[PDB]
Amino acid sequence: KSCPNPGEIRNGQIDVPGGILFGATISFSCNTGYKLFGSTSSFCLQWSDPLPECREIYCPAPPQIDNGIIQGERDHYGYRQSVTYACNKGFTMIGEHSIYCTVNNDEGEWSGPPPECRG
Repeated sequence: KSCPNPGEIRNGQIDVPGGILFGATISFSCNTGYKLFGSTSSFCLQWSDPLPECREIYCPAPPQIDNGIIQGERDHYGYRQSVTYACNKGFTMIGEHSIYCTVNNDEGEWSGPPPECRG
């Protein structure tokens, strides 16, 4: 009375604490920087729910600043990825030099607010 092999989830992982026999449940998760999409767990009643997906969390485009630019700005930003600011000729930077893309509640949000350039 045993269930089919869970299989596998790209960029995520199937957890199996109590076997896969009748009554056992498998849980699902994803690698940091990704958020699960679909059933968060399947129960061996043949499994109850089908396998979910792991989609990558992205941070919205970084903010721009006055009298300041972003060095080599890419298209997308994932977990741990960072953006770096530099003040223009004649200005001095206040605040932090660079912000990092984070993952909050399966939503990519930037570490903090962009720095400021003063004269």
